[PDB]
Parts: sequence; structure tokens; C-alpha cells
Amino acid sequence: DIVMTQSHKFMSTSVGDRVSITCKASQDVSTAVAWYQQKPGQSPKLLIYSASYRYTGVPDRFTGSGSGTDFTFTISSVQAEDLAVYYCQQHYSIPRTFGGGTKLEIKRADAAPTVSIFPPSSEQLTSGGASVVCFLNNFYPKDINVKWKIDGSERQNGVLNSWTDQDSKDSTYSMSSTLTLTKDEYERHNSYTCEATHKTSTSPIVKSFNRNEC
Amino acid sequence: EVQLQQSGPELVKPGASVKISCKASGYTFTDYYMNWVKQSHGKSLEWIGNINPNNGGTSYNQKFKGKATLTVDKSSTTAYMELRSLTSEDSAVYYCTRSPVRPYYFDYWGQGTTLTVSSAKTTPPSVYPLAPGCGDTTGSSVTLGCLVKGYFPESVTVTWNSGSLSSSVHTFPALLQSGLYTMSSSVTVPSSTWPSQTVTCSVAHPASSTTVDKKLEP
Amino acid sequence: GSQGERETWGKKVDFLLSVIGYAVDLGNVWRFPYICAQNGGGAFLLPYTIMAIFGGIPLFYMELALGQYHRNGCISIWRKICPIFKGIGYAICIIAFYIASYYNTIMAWALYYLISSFTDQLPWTSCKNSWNTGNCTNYFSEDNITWTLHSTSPAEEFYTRHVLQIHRSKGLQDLGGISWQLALCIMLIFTVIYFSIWKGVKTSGKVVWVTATFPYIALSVLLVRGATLPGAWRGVLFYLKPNWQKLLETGVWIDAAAQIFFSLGPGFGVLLAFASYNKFNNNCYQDALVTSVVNCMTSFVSGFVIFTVLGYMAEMRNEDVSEVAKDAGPSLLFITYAEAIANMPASTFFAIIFFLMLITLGLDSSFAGLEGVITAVLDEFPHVWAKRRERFVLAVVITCFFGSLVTLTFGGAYVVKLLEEYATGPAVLTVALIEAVAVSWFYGITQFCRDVKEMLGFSPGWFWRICWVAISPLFLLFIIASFLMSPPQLRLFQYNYPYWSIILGYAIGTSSFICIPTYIAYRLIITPGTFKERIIKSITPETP
Ligand SMILES: CC(C)CCC[C@@H](C)[C@H]1CC[C@H]2[C@@H]3CC=C4C[C@@H](O)CC[C@]4(C)[C@H]3CC[C@]12C
Ligand SMILES: CN[C@H]1CC[C@@H](c2ccc(Cl)c(Cl)c2)c2ccccc21
Ligand SMILES: *[C@@H]1O[C@H](CO)[C@@H](O)[C@H](O)[C@H]1NC(C)=O
Ligand SMILES: *[C@@H]1O[C@H](CO)[C@@H](O)[C@H](O)[C@H]1NC(C)=O
Ligand SMILES: [Cl-]
Ligand code: NA
Ligand code: NA
Repeated sequence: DIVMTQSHKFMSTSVGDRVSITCKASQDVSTAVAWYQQKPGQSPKLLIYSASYRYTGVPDRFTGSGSGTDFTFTISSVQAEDLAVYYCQQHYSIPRTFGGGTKLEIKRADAAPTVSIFPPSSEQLTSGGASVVCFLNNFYPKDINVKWKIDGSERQNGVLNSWTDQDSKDSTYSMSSTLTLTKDEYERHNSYTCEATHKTSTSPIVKSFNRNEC
Repeated sequence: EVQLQQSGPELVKPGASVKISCKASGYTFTDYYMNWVKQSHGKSLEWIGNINPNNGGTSYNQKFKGKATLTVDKSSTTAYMELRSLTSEDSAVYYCTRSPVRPYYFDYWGQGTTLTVSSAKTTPPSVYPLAPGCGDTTGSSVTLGCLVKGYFPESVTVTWNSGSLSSSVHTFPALLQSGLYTMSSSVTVPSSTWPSQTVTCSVAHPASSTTVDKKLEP
Repeated sequence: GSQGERETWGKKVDFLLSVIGYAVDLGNVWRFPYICAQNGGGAFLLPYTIMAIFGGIPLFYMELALGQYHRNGCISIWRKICPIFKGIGYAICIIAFYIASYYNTIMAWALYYLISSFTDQLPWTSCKNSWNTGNCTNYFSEDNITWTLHSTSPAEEFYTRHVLQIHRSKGLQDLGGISWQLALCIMLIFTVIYFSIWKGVKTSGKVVWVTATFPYIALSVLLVRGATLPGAWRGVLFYLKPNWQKLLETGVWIDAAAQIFFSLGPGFGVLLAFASYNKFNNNCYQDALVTSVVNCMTSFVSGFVIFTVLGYMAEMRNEDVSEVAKDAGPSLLFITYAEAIANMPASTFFAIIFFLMLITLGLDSSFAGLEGVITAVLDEFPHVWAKRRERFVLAVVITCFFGSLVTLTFGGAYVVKLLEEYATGPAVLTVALIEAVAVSWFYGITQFCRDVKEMLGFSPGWFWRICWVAISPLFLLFIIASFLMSPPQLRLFQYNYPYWSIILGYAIGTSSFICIPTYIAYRLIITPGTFKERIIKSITPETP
């Protein structure tokens, strides 16, 4: 069989820069390499076939080069909607194999994470539970600290951090910190507070609310 | 134009079998090879095998010999793939993709089929609204959201007012714990449409076929 | 008086090239490269020689010795050894007729391709012809083309729809009628063999000079041509890449044994007849040794001649020579290789010499093919025959033409497969086993070593005695049992043969050797007295 090796699992680039992804094959391939684009949540889409040739319905900014074992997929002007995982695949010998995949992440300027805390709704108090939610929207980069505070004490149990994939419009990450608690414990504390530490500013953003019917 | 419509998600117990369809349209069905590519969660693409629609000329991979069985129907231009002896590794997203004979590229793909091989019971999602407090300062934009707790498998869809509008909706990936998933969604809408108009989040669960709609109330 | 002694050959080199020319044929050129490529690659060289050293060479030498010692035909030689096995001499005859029913028609195709290779623009290059369909897509056309399940190439179209004309038949069921072009071609071939056989070994010994030396020249030209083609290393890599795990499969050994048996061709009566016309004190050991070792070497270089061109073809397309060399039949030569030649400079030249090479590959072998039978019949019915040789040779050539009319049909290629794989093979292997047993276990191997010791002056080594006693009969037995245990499922040109095809193959197969058991019963039922006395007077040779 054939082993299509993509050494760089992740590559960083900016909007407008020239980015090139490499693909290493096992044996000599001549000009039998296809490049597919898979956006997060969509099916793969064929972009290049036979090393350099573009498929119908593919912008001119996507090119291809190489002749032998090492091949290169080049993007001239990177757009915000070009955020996807790129795969290379040989199409000469049976079976047809694929590469590891190179998730092309977009590098941009820093953004302040809008933090928004939310009290457990009445439908959940009716069911018998209460989860305080802390949303962190529109920031960059991905690295960001989230600290919880029930009543001034750093709460650490029952916290789940969920990072989304990068955005395809403004290239800003978003995450959700969840503090899941019981109703009995929720009705014994009043003002919850979640704070977030990012690199945009040294002072962590602090959000607080009261249980007494807001 | 060229459309390949597969079947919906499937939740099956380990050891059973599952068949996935692939309805083709927009091209001469008897002209192109029909292929099946397996994509694992977080892994790369993995070509399973192809089939010639004219006579059912299958060509499997040595790694899938005896694992997958490809069939085809010319009367309705629809391909099928059956998987037996299902394990945890088979829980992945499967595609069916069109391909010529030479050069052997995959020009058109299907939307995919989320397969979950587990014995966990199909749990209906608990939809709890995540409304901003009544003591917050209404600025130029308010951030709303809805919460989905406890469901299996990863088959859930959270929409906002029938998809209008959703120019600021952030959906957070589901997290698995104690055999049940939990996710959340949010939406940033201006202060000149809330709480004046009606903003309602819809939570659909195709695995349990349960659609619960909850309206946000401050 | 009258005849008395028989004639003898005109020169050592003539018989040395006659046997080499008979041994080398189409299969040496294309069957050995394919079977070597798909069964371990270069590692197929290892069992191919073992089946030669232990199986092929002993049968070749033992047949050439018996032939040069007894100087009798394929039929009359059994009267002087084991009369009950005289039916063998008849069986082979029938066998030959089946082979001659198709082996020439193949050449006919090449001939029809050769007479079609004199144009400045080769017919199988463009699609604007009278036989191409709307699926025909060729090169020197708009680039970007993508092949479709229904798309076809001008070469495949030219073979399928013009010369072979196989689209006009639905299979073995409906194959008529006959193509007059290939009938005239096979008539020209039966004429070029007529004037090369009718005079006896004199013309087949003068014509062999050309028929046996031309293929090496043509192979040389194609070799130095294909080595210069870009990307030809891929075909050589696929030809010689060792895959030793294939050697673990018990199948590749059977493939090698069968391949070296036909290619060597013992047991057919050709070597018997060719050896019959020679000096009694002439050496046989060196002759057999050299000829066989050349026959193998020639196959070995032919492998390069094919795979360099197929490597270039994989470079022009997209690699994995196995993909471009999937079909193991005449299509590998008449379509693939031809399409590769058409895209080269001096295409007319390499086409003329290629098809001419094919014809010259075939001619020497059918020369011999008929020579053995003619010798057998003339030696079995003396003075009732030999009144003229041209009469019998004509009756055979004509008989082969009428026997080839079934193959000259539109679905003639279907019949070719049926005849080539289900009929001749298992019967030739069977009669070869019977002959090897009769000479080794009935006439006596000690007396055989005494006859060689009389002719050559020295008794054969223990390696050969132990080969004839046990190694060779088990060598044929393995192939026969392997075939009979699982006959291959026949398929040709997207057409699977019906399930009853094997019955037809066995009918053709069984109708060939009905004479050996019915002749054993005939002589056993004609000779009076007890069955022990009849089989004792039937197994022991005539005393005077
Ligand atoms: C040469 C002679 C002795 C061989 C005869 C053997 C007979 C029994 C064999 C030879 C050819 C065979 C036939 C080949 C063709 C067909 C047509 C098919 O639609 C039904 C099977 C049928 C009818 C086969 C039946 C069996 C068959 C008739
Ligand atoms: C015997 N070895 C070659 C010689 C030519 C050819 C052949 C063999 C015997 C004969 Cl009577 C004829 Cl006319 C032609 C042949 C056919 C099938 C397998 C091998 C062979
Ligand atoms: C090649 O062929 C396809 C037809 O399937 C066509 O649509 C495409 O435009 C052609 N050219 C390229 C550069 O892909
Ligand atoms: C092309 O071939 C297909 C079958 O291979 C056939 O059905 C079709 O009619 C052919 N096209 C033309 C124009 O003859
Ligand atoms: Cl050989
Ligand atoms: Na041979
Ligand atoms: Na020959």
C-alpha cells in the first residue's frame, strides 16, 4: 500500500499570506495526487486532481505543484472562509490512500473575550437542577484561562470547558465554561461570579449575578 | 446539480449490522464508479471500496474484506453499504462519493452518515432555556442561549427561530460524560428586537425523534 | 529393400534451432512475463528453475533420447515398446487437431494486423473509423479527458469491433458466422506452413532458419527501443520486485510447473519426430540442455521487452503496471502493447516488426506441431502411406482449416479460450504422465539407461535415474491433480463463460484420449488366451 504522510498536522497563517502544505508519499507517484478540502462540519470537496490541475468550480487562488513523491498545495490569498482541514490522496495504485490531514488555522490580532454569565432558568429549577453558565465569545488566540467563583471561593468541581473550532468569518475562537450544580445548593448561595484571564489585558474579566430573582 | 443524499444517523448495538443508502441524482448513474470512504472521529479519510453500478462490480480493500458489503440498484440509482460485526471502532462518519475510472478522483461526496455503535439507551435531551437575567444592563446587544443536557448519541440540532436570524449564534461542541452528552448554544441579538419580538430556540433529537421547542423569557 | 533405413537431418544447427523454434512461441513472449509478474515478481524465478531442473529438463531429454534412439513415429514406437499404449500415439494426434484449431487463428489475427500495419496512419490510432462507437475517445484530442465505465480506446475498439468482431456474437451460444478476412489470413498461414512442411524436414529445416532467428532480432529492436522510453523502470520494477510471501502460496508452484511444461513441450511427439531424424552417434545431452536453457533465457529477456514498454505505458497513464496489465490474454498484445507502439516514432516499423514477430513466433511451433503427427501417421501406416508426403500434409493443412472455421467466427476468441484452457492442457498433461510412466515403469529405467549408454557411450547419472523414476511422474501428477481439483472460472471481455462450458471443455478433453483405454481394451480383447498372458505379451516389447 501507499503511505501519504503529512508532517505538519497544524499550520498557522494570516489572511492574505501565501501558505503551502506538503504531502509525502511512499513511492514515486509521477503526477497522481489529488487535494481535497474538508470544512469543519461538511463533506470533503475535491480541489486539485493530477498534481496541478484544478477541478471545475474551484477558485483560482488554489494551486498545485510537484512531480514525483513530494507534492505541494499552495494558496496565494488566504480568506477567512478558507478555514478547513486539507487532505492529500494518491490516485494511481490500489488502494487509494489519504494523508493525515493539515488543519489550517488562521492567525490574527488579539480580541477581548466577551464574558457572559447566566443563571439557571426556572424550567430547570422545576426539574430539580441548576447550572450557572459562563460564555466566552469572540477572542483570539485559543489559549485563555477560566476561573469560577461561587461566593468568592475558586470553584473547580463541576466545570466543563468547551472550545469551539475557529470561526470562518472573523477568525475568533469561543468557549463555554459550565458550572453544573444542584437546586438545593443553588438556593443556598446568591451571587455567582466567573472571571476570565486572557492575553489582551492583565485584569481578568469578572461577571457576577444574584439569585434573588435577578 | 449532482447530489448524493445518504441516510440519517444510526445508533446500533454492538454485534449487529447496519445498511447505509446513497441516492444519486444530477448525472448519468451508470457512468461513474460509486465509492465509500470511512472517516473516524478525529482521524483521516479511509477508502473502503468501490462498486460498478452496471453489474455491481465491487472492489473492496484488504482491510475491509469481509467487513463491508457494497450493493447497487440501477432501478432507482441508489448505492448501499452494509456493515456486520459492529464494534466501537466502526462508530464514525461514512461517506459515499462518485468517481470516474481515470483519473480516480472523488468529485462529489455525500453529506455523511453519523454511525454510533453503543449499547447506551437513546436518551431524550433535556432542554432548559438560558435567558439573560432581569438585572443586566441592556446595551447595544443582548446574548441569549439554550442548554441541552443528557442525551445519546451525538445526534442533536439546536436552531434559533427557524434559522432567522443566526448571524451571531455560537454553538458549543457536546461533551460526553457518564455516557450522556451535554451541549449549549448562544445567540447575540441587538437590543431593538428583544424582548419585543419572539425569539424561540428549537432542539431536535433525530435519534429519539423528539423535537422540544423552548422560548426565551427574561 | 525399397525404403529400409530412414533419412537423416542436414546439419546439427538446423535441428538445434528447429527444437528451439518449436519450444519458443507466443506464450514464452507474453505468458511468462505475466505469470512471473503476478506470482511473486522476481521471486518467481526461484520455483521456475526448480520445476525445470526436476521436471522439465528430464522429460525434455528423455523424450529427445527416445526419439533419436528408436527413430519411430508417435504411433509405431509403441508397437516396439508397449503395444497396449499405442493408443497414446493416436491421442496426441487428436490433441494436435484441437491445438491447430485455434493456435493458427491467433496468428491469423497478427497476420490481419500485419497487413493492416502498412498504412502511414495506423488504423487503431484515431476514432473516425467505420467500426468505432460514440464511446471511442482517443488521444491527440482535448486534454483533461476522464475515462468512463462505457468509454473505449481506438485500439480496444479496433481489436474488439473490427478484426475480432466479437460484438457480433453473444457468447458461445451465438457466435456465427465466419469472418472471411481471418479465413483468408489463416489460409495464407496454412499455405506458408504448407510450402514449409510438404517436402519433409528439408523445408521445415530451411525455413526454421528464418522462423527461429527473427524473433530474437525483433525482440532486440523492441528491447533497445523500450529501454530508451521514459519511465520504463516502473515496468521492470513490477517485473522483478521480489514478493516472497507469494512463494508461501501453493498456487504459484503449480503455475510455474504448468508454465515450464508447456513452454518446454515434452510429451507431444514433436521432440520425438525431430530427434528421429538425426545421427545415431550424435550427442543428445548437450542439445537438449542448450536448447531448453535458451528457451528459458529467451522468455526471461522477453519479460523485459514487454515490461519496459508497459512501464512506459504506465508512465504515460498513471502507474501500477498491474492495472495496465490486468488482462492476461491476447488483449495484452493486440490492444495494450499495440496502443503503446502507436505512440512511438517509426510506429509503422515497430508495428510491422511486432506483428511479423508474432507470426514468426507462431510459425515454427505449428511447423513442429504438424511435423510430429505427420511423422507418426507415415510411420504407423508404411507403404499404405508415404506414397506421397504432399498428399497427407495437404490433407492435414486442409483439415486444420476446416477445424479452424469454428474459431474464425465472430465469437471465435471465446472458442479459443475454451479450447486453450479446458481441452488441450489436461489431456496433454495426462498423456505425458502416461508416457513418462510407460517408459519409466514398464520398459524399465535400467534398460533406458542402457540404451542411452549405447547411444551416448555412457550411462546417465543417478540424478537423472532418480528424476525419471520418481520426480518426473510426481511432477506431472501434481499439475493434473491441481487442475482437476479446481478448474479456473473462465472470463473474457466482460463476459463470464456459462457454467456448462466446463462440460464442453471436458467433452473436447475426453474425446481426445478415448483411444488409449479403448485401445488397451481393443488389444486386450483381440489377443487370445488368458488376461495374464495377454498383458504379458502386450507389455513386453517384440522380441525380434
Ligand atoms: C463432443 C460431444 C461428445 C460432447 C457432448 C456432451 C454434451 C452433453 C454437452 C456438450 C455441450 C453441452 C451444451 C452446451 C450448450 C448448452 C446451451 C445451454 O443453453 C444449455 C446447456 C447446453 C445445452 C449444454 C448441455 C450439455 C452439452 C450438450
Ligand atoms: C508445446 N509447447 C508450445 C509449442 C507450440 C504450441 C503447440 C503445441 C503442440 C502442437 Cl501439436 C501445436 Cl500445433 C502447437 C503450444 C500450445 C500450448 C502450450 C504450449 C505450446
Ligand atoms: C476536465 O473534465 C471535466 C468533465 O467531467 C470538466 O468539467 C472540467 O472542466 C475539465 N477541466 C479541468 C481543468 O478539470
Ligand atoms: C457507449 O457504450 C454503452 C455501453 O458500454 C452503450 O450503451 C452506448 O449506447 C454507447 N454509446 C453510443 C453512442 O453508442
Ligand atoms: Cl518459460
Ligand atoms: Na515454449
Ligand atoms: Na515458435
